[PDB]
Amino acid sequence: AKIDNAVLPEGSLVLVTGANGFVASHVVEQLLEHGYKVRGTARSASKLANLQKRWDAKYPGRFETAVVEDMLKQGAYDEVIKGAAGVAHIASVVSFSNKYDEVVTPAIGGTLNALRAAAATPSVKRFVLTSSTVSALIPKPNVEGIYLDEKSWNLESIDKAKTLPESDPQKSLWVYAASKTEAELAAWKFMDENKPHFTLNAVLPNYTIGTIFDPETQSGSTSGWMMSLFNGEVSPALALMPPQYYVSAVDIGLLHLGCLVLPQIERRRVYGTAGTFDWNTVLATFRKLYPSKTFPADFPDQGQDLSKFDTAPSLEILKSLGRPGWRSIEESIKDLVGSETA
Repeated sequence: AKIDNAVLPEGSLVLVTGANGFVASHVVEQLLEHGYKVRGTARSASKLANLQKRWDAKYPGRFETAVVEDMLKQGAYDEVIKGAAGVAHIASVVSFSNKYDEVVTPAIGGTLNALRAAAATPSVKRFVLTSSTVSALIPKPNVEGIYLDEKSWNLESIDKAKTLPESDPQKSLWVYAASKTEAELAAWKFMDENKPHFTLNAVLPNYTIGTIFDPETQSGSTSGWMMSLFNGEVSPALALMPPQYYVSAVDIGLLHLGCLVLPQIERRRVYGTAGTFDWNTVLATFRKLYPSKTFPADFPDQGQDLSKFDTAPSLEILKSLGRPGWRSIEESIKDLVGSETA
């Protein structure tokens, strides 16, 4: 169809774990938009109710809600994975407690549980793991000489996550980074050791900006935090996030799609890093979109992100899907907050 030489046949079924998540929901949307059928999991059917309603209207009978209360439970995917040709593991365990083993173990556990299910299911030919740029690094403002490629790993997060005192403002951020790093490392290790009959690719988004399909339940996401600033809320947790790269939710969805169906994309770590930003460039965009609205004044200078990412596979995917280039930050933020128009 739209995609020539697609590895997964038209209308193929794709299992998307944690489909009620912000990023996940865009992955689902892009799949449905491209004619693929989707079975999305959530810890409860109710958690997917609003989105199910949305997708039933836009793509009648293309999305199916599947319940998986414990993504760590042995045999958790035995039923929902049946007949799936592709799998997008986007589900993540809910735990923000600074206990290392308590956070890292489940992260690795959930990832391997999904991979083992896929390995045990012959119909699965493609698997895309939703990782994060934190598996490569935690942003370092004004620091020169940082180039991240597919061989870049956040090895420092492992030590820091367990040595830094609880008083370090970024403690929880390092634990999270360690969890994503170890989890992705475990995924590639599984592929090398077991050599399953499917191809693995990982998408590493930085700060995803886009339309929040279900504000009621997706406001804790990156875009949710940005929306809070739009609404005038300034929180310390916000001033914790340093300058880094944004990526359109639309593009992240396209990146996952590419990893699932493009033949020339195999064993890649696809960076979702469109361009740099800081809270002031965000506020500037808000003011431009809504000139009549009152917004918080600029934050103190937070420096800027001088790091660079090897986005080759990312650009390759976007072009192959007929949507070359990264959607701009203005258009991405417009997707999130809209604009003063009528």
